[PDB]
Amino acid sequence: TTYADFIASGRTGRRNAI
Amino acid sequence: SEQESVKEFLAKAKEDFLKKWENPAQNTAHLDQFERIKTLGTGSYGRVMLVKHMETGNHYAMKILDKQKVVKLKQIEHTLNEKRILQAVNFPFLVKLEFSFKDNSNLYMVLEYLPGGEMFSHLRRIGRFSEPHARFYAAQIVLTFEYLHSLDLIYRDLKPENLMIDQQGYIKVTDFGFAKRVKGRTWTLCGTPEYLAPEIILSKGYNKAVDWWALGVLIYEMAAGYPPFFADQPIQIYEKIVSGKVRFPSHFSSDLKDLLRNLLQVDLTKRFGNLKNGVNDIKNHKWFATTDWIAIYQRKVEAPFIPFKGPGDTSNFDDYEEEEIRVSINEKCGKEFSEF
Repeated sequence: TTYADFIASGRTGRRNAI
Repeated sequence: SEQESVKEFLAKAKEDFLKKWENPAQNTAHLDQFERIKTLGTGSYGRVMLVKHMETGNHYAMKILDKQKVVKLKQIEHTLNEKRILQAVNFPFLVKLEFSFKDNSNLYMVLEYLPGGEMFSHLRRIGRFSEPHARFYAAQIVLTFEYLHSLDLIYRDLKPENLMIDQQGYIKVTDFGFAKRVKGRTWTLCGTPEYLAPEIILSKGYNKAVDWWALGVLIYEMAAGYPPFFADQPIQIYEKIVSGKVRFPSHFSSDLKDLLRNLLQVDLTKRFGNLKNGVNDIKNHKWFATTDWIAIYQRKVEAPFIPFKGPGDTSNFDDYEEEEIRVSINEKCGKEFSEF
């Protein structure tokens, strides 16, 4: 599922700016 | 007339802004006037701490920037600009700067404290927001961007991590680390990967339309629980963003999908917020039909969530290691920060 893919991305935590 | 009232409101807001922008306030407190309570956040520059103003007992979020670290990380202009904007703006959904000062080692910005914490925390806890819940927050951002854009400010870092919740359940835009006051176009690569408009990624000149694209990303992430474009690394996220393809969860209403197709629009001549009718294309969209724009601005709408309580007043916040605030006997980076 897309939700499973989101979890697998490893970017579920707080995201830093560039 | 509602339209002529909006025009008169914004003309007065620009006059108030330009006066404060031209003559910013400086040195309105001292470190000895505050008691440290807890570190709320840490970053490259320094940190944010919950503090108590000793004279009044009022609590604030104090951002502490190490001057030497700011210089090393090439953030002088960003730091001076963030403070200059914060002291000059005035809108119900923008964090207030209560005091600012500097000492030998650090720069200090004493901000309004938002006890409800990050939208990010609540969104990941709950999973996703229902469409009325997402709409309430989205409406606040629309009005905030209408205000900021009218002052020629591009925000450039919209994300759940940056949106705080106050006591009334209303959101507050807090971080102006990447905002720029520019009339025409700009070229800097900045922002957060998931939220970048394609024109930013592609090194093209861009304008305020990047904020309307980021709004599409925010609405999507709030309603879905995950952003529209994600991958293991930023470069892979950029590929998806520039593709011109988007997929929606089956639970998204037809109105929500239509709004998102118009915000997450690669074509600048077609993106909502960027057309002849400007922000009214978003405000008048079917997804916002139930939104009473004046009541949101007047804070009369009951928020969808008003923030389990454990020991103390910071029980729901992550625990950061409490580090010292060292003030060197030598002044560091005096010339660089003279305007602060």
